[PDB]
Amino acid sequence: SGFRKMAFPSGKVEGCMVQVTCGTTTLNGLWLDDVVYCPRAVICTSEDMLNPNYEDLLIRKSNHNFLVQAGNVQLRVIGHSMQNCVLKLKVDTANPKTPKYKFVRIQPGQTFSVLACYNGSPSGVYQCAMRPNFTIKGSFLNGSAGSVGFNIDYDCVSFCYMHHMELPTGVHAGTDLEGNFYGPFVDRQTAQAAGTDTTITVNVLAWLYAAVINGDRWFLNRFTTTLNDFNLVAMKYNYEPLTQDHVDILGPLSAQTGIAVLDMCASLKELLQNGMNGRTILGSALLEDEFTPFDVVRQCSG
Amino acid sequence: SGFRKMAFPSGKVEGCMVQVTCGTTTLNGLWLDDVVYCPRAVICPNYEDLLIRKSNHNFLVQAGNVQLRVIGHSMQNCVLKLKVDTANPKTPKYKFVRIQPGQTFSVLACYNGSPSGVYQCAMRPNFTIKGSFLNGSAGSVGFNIDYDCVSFCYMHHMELPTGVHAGTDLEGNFYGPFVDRQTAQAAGTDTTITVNVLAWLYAAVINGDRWFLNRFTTTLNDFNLVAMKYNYEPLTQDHVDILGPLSAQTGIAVLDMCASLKELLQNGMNGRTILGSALLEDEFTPFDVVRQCSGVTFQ
Amino acid sequence: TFTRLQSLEN
Ligand code: NA
Ligand code: NA
Repeated sequence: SGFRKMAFPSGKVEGCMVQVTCGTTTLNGLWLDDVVYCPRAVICTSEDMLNPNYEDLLIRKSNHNFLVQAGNVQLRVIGHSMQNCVLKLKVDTANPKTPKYKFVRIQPGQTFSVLACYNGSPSGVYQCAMRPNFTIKGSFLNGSAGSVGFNIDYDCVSFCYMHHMELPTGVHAGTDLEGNFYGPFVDRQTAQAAGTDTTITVNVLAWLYAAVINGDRWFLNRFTTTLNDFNLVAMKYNYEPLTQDHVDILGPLSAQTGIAVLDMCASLKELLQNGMNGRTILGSALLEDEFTPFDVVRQCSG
Repeated sequence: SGFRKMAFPSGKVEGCMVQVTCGTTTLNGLWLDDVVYCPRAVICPNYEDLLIRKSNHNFLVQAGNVQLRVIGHSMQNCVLKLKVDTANPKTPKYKFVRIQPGQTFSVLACYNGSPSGVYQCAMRPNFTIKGSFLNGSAGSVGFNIDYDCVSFCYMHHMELPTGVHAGTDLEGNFYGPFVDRQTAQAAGTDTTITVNVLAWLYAAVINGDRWFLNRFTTTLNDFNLVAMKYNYEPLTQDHVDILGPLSAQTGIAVLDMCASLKELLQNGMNGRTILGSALLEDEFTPFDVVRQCSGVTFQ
Repeated sequence: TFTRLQSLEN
């Protein structure tokens, strides 16, 4: 038992991380088969990063303008193209460490592991969630662009995030591995603001179930609520609305614990209305919303 | 910017995890050079008069599909050492270390010899760790990386009734007052790792969270007298020294920060948060804060 | 802005 913010083992991804330099700009790339993927920001002229014309900049590059290093080995780029906000560098060597993988675009509330890298080398691994406002609350410094987020529930590495940028509030924005940004953000240093963030209600409920599974019961109550009454309380606290799909997803946990979903919603309502009373749940004094129902089942699977 | 509970990259360790089976018991082993380390409980009272009766072919060591030929076995304290006929070609640069209470490390939780998750832990002052382990996780290992060297510091053995976890170093010495027997065992009162709380307050300031800073400065004796009262570990001059780099980089002296922490102890958080937490976090070491807030990289 | 593409320069 116990409950921790657990990331996936990062080895399968470490074996894919390279350094990409174009001109005076360096960031990380993801070397899968004979293609290195990285943010197209690497081709910016380190002067025009407000309104770069990436199509214009790329056609002026030669393959030999890109310096790709995998450890001591320099990889030869033999072609380059752009898919949305991601640059694809064809190299003459397939990565022998390429895992089984796929690219997946995730929904807000989904969680994933981040391998934070600098100059193609890993610094550390942590767990994140796609926020409702399509930012992620990462830990990234200059040079971290091209770090990726991933899941490995089985033997397949699901790449879902490539890091690009930090916003003024210190949260982060990036793309899927097809180069489409999450949210309305763009890979330009024009002023951009994240929308108001909200709490991922379905994840809070999953975590309350995780607490009951681990022996907590102090926050349970005799009350039940309707989905609409709960949703009226939730929006008053900047909580995401709960849908019937969420209720369905919470089914297995409600069955494993014997506590109906709307019975747990009433617990959440009381915690919101009356606070936590200086008490903790699973070692936290605030409600945690970056564990999904799937995360809870995986970590609490006997 | 940002601040997360960050584990070390686990790739160097994943290449060492194998499945060890003896009889009906299956758990995890650590394959380094030509020896596999695992808890001596895989043999199950009286471990010697059970290992001597085992032949090398009683131990089924599996690395993926590859079967490893065991050519010898031996016991060191609470860990079993299985000699195999091949050195692990993925063996990283490594050493065994015993860590101190308050120091942090990354746990690679494994099942059936397969890495399943990684998370960052602290050795509690009472020599437990607050882990997340299910049945079949014995033999999971904890580690740090210093430069290019893997420092193995923990091998998981068991869960205590209160739901916390106990284990050994890689030389088989248990951390804390525990034994590897199916008997009820208590831990002893845990305390808060004061030096880590201060490091985490420095991380907060580095990220612009600074409402808790106050004009005041205390002394190590004044602070320790109050800290003791609230079940906080004492603060030594050694703890002050290792906080130096953060003190210089933020312009906040340790004893200044201690005055902030002493008020947070006696007066609480006033309904506010620090780095998105409503309680004082004590599982970040000073070096943990440096490596994350400066982008230290490993290879 | 305070909106930064987190590449590294030089
Ligand atoms: Na209820
Ligand atoms: Na102070």
